[PDB]
Amino acid sequence: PAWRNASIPLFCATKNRDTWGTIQCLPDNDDYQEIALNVTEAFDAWNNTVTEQAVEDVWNLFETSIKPCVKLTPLCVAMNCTRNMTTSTGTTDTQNITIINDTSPCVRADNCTGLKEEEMVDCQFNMTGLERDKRKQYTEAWYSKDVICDNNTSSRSKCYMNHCNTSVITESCDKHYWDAMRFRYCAPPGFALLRCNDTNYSGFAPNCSKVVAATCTRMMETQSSTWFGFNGTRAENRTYIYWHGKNNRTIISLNNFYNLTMHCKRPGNKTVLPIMSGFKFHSKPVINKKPRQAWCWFKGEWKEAMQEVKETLAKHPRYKGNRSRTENIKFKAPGRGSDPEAAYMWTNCRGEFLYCNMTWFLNWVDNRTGQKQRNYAPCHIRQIINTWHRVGKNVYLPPREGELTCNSTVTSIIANIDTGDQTDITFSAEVAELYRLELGDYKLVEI
Amino acid sequence: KKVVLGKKGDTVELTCTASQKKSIQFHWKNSNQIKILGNQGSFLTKGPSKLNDRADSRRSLWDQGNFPLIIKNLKIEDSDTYICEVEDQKEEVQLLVFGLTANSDTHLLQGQSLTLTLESPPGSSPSVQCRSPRGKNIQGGKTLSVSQLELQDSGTWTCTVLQNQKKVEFKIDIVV
Repeated sequence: PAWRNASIPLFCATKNRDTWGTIQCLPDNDDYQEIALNVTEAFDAWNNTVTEQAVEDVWNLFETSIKPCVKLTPLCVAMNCTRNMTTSTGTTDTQNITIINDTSPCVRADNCTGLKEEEMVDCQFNMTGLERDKRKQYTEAWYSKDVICDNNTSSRSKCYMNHCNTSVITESCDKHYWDAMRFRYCAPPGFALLRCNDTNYSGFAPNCSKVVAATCTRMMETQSSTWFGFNGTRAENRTYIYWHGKNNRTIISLNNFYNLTMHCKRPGNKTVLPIMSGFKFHSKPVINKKPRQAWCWFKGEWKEAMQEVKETLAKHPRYKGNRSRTENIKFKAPGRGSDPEAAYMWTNCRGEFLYCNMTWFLNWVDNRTGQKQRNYAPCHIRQIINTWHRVGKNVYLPPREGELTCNSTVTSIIANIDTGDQTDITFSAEVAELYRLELGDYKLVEI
Repeated sequence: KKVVLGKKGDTVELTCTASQKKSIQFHWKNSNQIKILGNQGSFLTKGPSKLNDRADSRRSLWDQGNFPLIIKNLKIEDSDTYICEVEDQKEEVQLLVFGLTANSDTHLLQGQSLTLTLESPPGSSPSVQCRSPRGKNIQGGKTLSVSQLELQDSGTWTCTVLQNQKKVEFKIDIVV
């Protein structure tokens, strides 16, 4: 038959039965039927209405599931800020390798050497809150990497936040988080969904020789992550890279053979037994001294997956670099003064967002001699969390007390590929590239 | 295009024009195609340039449709053209920084000669038109020397430079 393009959003069929899943989505009955077609069609992983609908639904789920306490819109507001310097002196750098697992004594007491305590900033500002005509004062904490001050010599001076998202909208916030949710995009009757099923799909395809028709989409994951991708569904038994046709924005998937799993854990209050002390049988509890830091533990064959990523990049048809040399290609983080997502990690662990140092993981993966090679990343929880889809900003509650564990499987890597004298692959903060990897071969057509 | 003048140390504003009201991704590029400031969604990615700690912006008008470029501590070598990249369009902005200073701080006796040192960027043709409280509007080239300087010729002289129909004021400290 003959089909034309459409931009009407579909209806979603989910398996979880939360509030947002019941309100905005239908139940899913696993009625996934695929019909193979011997037709040639054009598929775009970026210029598709299904991708934008999926990203909009994921952003709606993020806004509705975990509600911010403060919602912020772009407006520069003059304010007076003081600088509380949290100064901790570091010791001599030890270059010995320490493959630290979950059975180490430093992680359980939560007194193990991690990231620095960043200098928190207190600011006072008078704006209209819920009432549009009455100015109200608020005092909330901000970090040192998201502030810009006119006079750096004085402790108190007129300063601005980064991006000027400084308009506080209050909201009664409760610590809610969404679990491992899955859904699919079922087409309405009178409409069909086409899936590009070729093995050589690289995001762009003007000619798709393997088009498979279906009434619903495949399995999905809504775990937000920068620099990585967790619990993905399109993790095949191969490594494949996607390249946008106009810029350097890319998305790189991984392989299931190496079993790249993800474990992020933050200890809270450790107590040997509920407090029952006395003359005898009294014991101390392990109190927390740095509750604002966390830990994420990388497991699996990371270096062989990296080598397969290098081989897939060198075997890409549009790659302009040296095919015969693979040691020139290296993974580099963006420099200092960049985004917090472009400086550390950003992943969700039951409502908690963790910002982890890539530098030790970069030294371990890329086997850089003379530097600290650690198979993990020391994390630090940010109370100030950036947004990725729309221009906004949110402030959350202080974290809970206890252990909030998470288990995931690393399936994809968000990165930007640049080709030159030295092939520098930097990492991007585009969370939408995960879903553009997941359903970029899907495209709605109108019967 | 429009050209502005810097006062050798203060801040200058290089506004952009946009009517989309979407807060789209914008780029700041110089004449050598070197990244300085940019947008990544709702972010700023500071490119590998020499204005990492000097380039800033008033970001209240992101939703209004104007993207300024605020550069502090302006120098002679920082004068370069910049282009704004919104909606696949290039809006060239020209920036020129100059200054004027002397070599004698306070030892200016009566009847002594006056020395000036005009600091100008290369590729420019300034025209010094100083104004005096006594009505002495001396006009000449770039380097100006006055053979007369007395107690009655003190004060802050208003020396300006006419270049492409643009002129700004300065202050000269004379102590006798």
